[PDB]
Amino acid sequence: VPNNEYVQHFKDMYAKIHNANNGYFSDEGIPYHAVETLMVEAPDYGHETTSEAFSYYMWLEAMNAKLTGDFSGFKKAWDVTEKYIIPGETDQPSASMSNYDPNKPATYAAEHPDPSMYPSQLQFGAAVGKDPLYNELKSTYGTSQVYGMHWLLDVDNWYGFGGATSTSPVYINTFQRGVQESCWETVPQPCKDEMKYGGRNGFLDLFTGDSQYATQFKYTNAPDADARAVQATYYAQLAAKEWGVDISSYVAKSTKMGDFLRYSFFDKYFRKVGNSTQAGTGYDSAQYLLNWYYAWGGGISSNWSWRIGSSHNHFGYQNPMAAWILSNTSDFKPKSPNAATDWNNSLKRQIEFYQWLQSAEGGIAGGASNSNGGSYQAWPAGTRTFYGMGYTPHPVYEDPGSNEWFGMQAWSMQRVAEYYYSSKDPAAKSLLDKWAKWACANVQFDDAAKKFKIPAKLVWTGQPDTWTGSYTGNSNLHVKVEAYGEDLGVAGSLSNALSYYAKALESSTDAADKVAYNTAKETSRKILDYLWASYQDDKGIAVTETRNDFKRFNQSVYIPSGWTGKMPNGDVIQSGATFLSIRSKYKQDPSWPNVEAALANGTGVDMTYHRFWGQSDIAIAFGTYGTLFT
Ligand SMILES: OC[C@H]1O[C@@H](O[C@H]2[C@H](O)[C@@H](O)[C@@H](O)O[C@@H]2CO)[C@H](O)[C@@H](O)[C@@H]1O
Ligand SMILES: OC[C@H]1O[C@@H](O[C@H]2[C@H](O)[C@@H](O)[C@H](O)O[C@@H]2CO)[C@H](O)[C@@H](O)[C@@H]1O
Ligand SMILES: OC[C@H]1O[C@@H](O[C@H]2[C@H](O)[C@@H](O)[C@H](O)O[C@@H]2CO)[C@H](O)[C@@H](O)[C@@H]1O
Ligand SMILES: [Ca+2]
Ligand SMILES: [Ca+2]
Repeated sequence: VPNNEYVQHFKDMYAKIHNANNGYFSDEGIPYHAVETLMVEAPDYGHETTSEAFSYYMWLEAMNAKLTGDFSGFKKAWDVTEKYIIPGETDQPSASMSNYDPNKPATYAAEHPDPSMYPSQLQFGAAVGKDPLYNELKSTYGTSQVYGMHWLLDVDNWYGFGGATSTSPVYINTFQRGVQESCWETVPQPCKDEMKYGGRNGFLDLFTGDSQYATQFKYTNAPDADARAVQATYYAQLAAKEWGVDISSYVAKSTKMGDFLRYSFFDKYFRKVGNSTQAGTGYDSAQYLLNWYYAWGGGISSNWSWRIGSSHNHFGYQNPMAAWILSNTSDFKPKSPNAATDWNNSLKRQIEFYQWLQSAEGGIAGGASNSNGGSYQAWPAGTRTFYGMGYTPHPVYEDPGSNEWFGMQAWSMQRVAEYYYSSKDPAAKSLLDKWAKWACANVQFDDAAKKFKIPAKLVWTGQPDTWTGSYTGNSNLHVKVEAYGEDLGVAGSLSNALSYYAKALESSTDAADKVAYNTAKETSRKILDYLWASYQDDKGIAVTETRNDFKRFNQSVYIPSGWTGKMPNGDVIQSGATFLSIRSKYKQDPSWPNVEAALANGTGVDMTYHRFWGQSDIAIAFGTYGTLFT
């Protein structure tokens, strides 16, 4: 096993993350989104957590097993995942799941350009296609229940949906009201709406319009997280083979999760791809990318259920490494007969998607949708397309734009790089060559200070050429870096990507590849060296960030006229609500006085955060460099 300073940096970070003093984990052994509680950005409280965090926990532990031969931590990560974030029997009652109708997967409702247009009316007469996965999955696993992670967990019952005296985890959701509903504009709701909290119909009639409402459950996948779980488990299995350890039952968990993850291939209402006013008859509604979500729900008081995909796709979610694992390794072939073939088709489609979205400069553009406006509107003449899906610079969300964050670049291209290293697929080479040149040109080193900045915010203009099968250079698609910053988690991910890219180039004898190898490897190493030299603190590796967006604690929340309800703690929900007015426990937070002062004299809020995923990306980047370059 490698024994160098980068391996040691991993072990030191690993020890920090697991030290009880540092507060990364709950009583249940669940990693929080961040150590710090006052935190709003996708989760809206720091001690919520995400399926993303669980997948990073798996990945962190896989790297530890690789370096130490100890797999106990990895097994633990999967055990807590299955117990707490994959809905169980009381969460998705089998009698409802078994009453699914794959010929009528769900009832159509439009998405809308503003939260004020919700609830959206259920349209029982509108077309919905056939679900071609259900019967195969049911036959394979002997149940109709779904084995996938729900995306958001209230780890210590901060919202109180679990009752006034519990700190056990509660499945919750936030985002419901379309493209303009930012994290500041949601109304948090329990995934199991038993109408005990909220209004007359619980929270249900904020979101969907119907003539009556019954108690029900709803879960929503984050496909990028479930794919990362597969990626992590493959790394653990490589380690298991090296160390002579059997983790086959954990491999089986990941492959089952990857089997259900095929729902992320499908249009929201199983509409034909590129002919989206029409109901699909099966795989003609397969987009074959990792979409923004699949979701499923059903009755509590009576037995019924539904499933949806998503028509929207973001490059930042894709994971060719996961797709390759599930389609081209024997260990991770899923049990459903068609799963490996489906994943092989997704692998090819994903790599095409990255190429299609690659800007003139090299950054990857947003994505594509099968549902213009989220209501299957006609595409404007001249719309640029990918297998019939229209280009979208900012998939799903525009407050802020979902492709403004540079982190998607690092996260997603890390997977392409690891995939290229593993498969040496020539279709990934020019894509990575071009992306890496752009990324490295935008890392700003201060060598005297041993510090750096990387892009924070990206601005997009133009559009790609319609995909005809090969990259065009996309001369009219552009990215500009609008701001630079010190997001250390993203920097860790970027190092990881550059490490795999360089290692993949190591066998090249081409002179230009050798130059690129040196540049990528040195850039990766310097990021790691400067992280270690200059950014360590007691809990991990971190730096202050200014959150000007925290002015939105007083953000108005849309509530329909005449609608009234209450949060579990009694906060009144009615027109005139704000982010803070329905989350009054924020004023009990130890960081609140600082926030309230800041709002008082019009400043951004300075915070130093230890995000679990960020600390994990940094640790894993150390371990990656230390293992690839011995
Ligand atoms: O939604 C994507 C991820 O966002 C992460 O938060 C980002 C945020 O989007 C940026 O605007 C900026 O503030 O940096 C944050 C930290 O990198 C969030 O932590 C992740 O959980 C999301 O997947
Ligand atoms: O209410 C019964 C009716 O619900 C439909 O499911 C809705 C669900 O009510 C709503 O809360 C959720 O957000 O969307 C789904 C979309 O289907 C279901 O499709 C019907 O079969 C069911 O009878
Ligand atoms: O708005 C579409 C869809 O969003 C779902 O939440 C997403 C969230 O937008 C994303 O930031 C996070 O990483 O993943 C979750 C789960 O996919 C929301 O749960 C859906 O109800 C909503 O329709
Ligand atoms: Ca708890
Ligand atoms: Ca908004």
